[PDB]
Amino acid sequence: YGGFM
Repeated sequence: YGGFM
């Protein structure tokens, strides 16, 4: 997902 990237 793009929450930690």
